[PDB]
Formats: sequence, C-alpha cells, structure tokens
Amino acid sequence: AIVKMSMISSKVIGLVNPAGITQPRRLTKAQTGDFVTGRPEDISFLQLEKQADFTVAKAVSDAIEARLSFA
Amino acid sequence: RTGLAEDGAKSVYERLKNDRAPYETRAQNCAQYTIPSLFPKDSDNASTDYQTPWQAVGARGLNNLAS
Repeated sequence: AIVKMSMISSKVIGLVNPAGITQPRRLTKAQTGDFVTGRPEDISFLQLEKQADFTVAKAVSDAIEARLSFA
Repeated sequence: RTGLAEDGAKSVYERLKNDRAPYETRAQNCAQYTIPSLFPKDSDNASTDYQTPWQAVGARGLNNLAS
C-alpha cells in the first residue's frame, strides 16, 4: 500500500482552473524567464493528501518489522 | 491385575480422560494465544494452518522462559 501510494504521488498533473485567465499553451511555449500573462493561483497540482493514513501505516509496519526482526 | 486395574488400562484411561478435559482446554487456549503449533488439538491434524497470534508477545515470553 505504501509503495503504491508513493507511485501515485510520483505522477504530476497540472490542474488549471478554467475560471482563471492562465492558459497552459503560453506557459509551455516559453523559455526561461519570458514574462507570460497569468496568475499563479490559476495553476495548481493535485496531491495525495492521504498523510495521516501514511503515518498510521508506517507505525504499524514498523511495529511488525520490529517484532519480526527480534524474532 | 485387580486393585485399580481389574477393569483394564483402556477403561481407566477412558474414565480419566474426562477429568483431563479442562486442563486440555486451558492448555489449548494458552497455546492459541502463544505459539499455537505447540499444543495442537486432537482433531487438529495435517493440512491445518495455525493463525499466528496478533500480540506476538506470549510466544516471545514462552521461548524466553523455556530457555
């Protein structure tokens, strides 16, 4: 489960709000610098917010690993 | 033979097995919560999987005490 969560997090997707004015075409067709019209809040990236579950899974896996290790 | 033996070994063993039942049940429970394979049930035989305990401390303590 943890490895699959990491693999899911690896994928990067640029979520652009249609209600905004930033258009990804001019972002893509631009070199370093190259002032482009837009707003930073328009562009956002989806993230795996499953964090607390990660903590509990890590805790339980660590406990199991410890008991097995000394066994 | 007579004197505690007239009936025979089999009959007395069968009679006394009924008084051994509570100890067997308690031993089976203790084995189940510790390493279950140590004290299998009479019905239990090959092809039976011993679900390992969740706590995994009774087995550790049993091994430590025995050693």
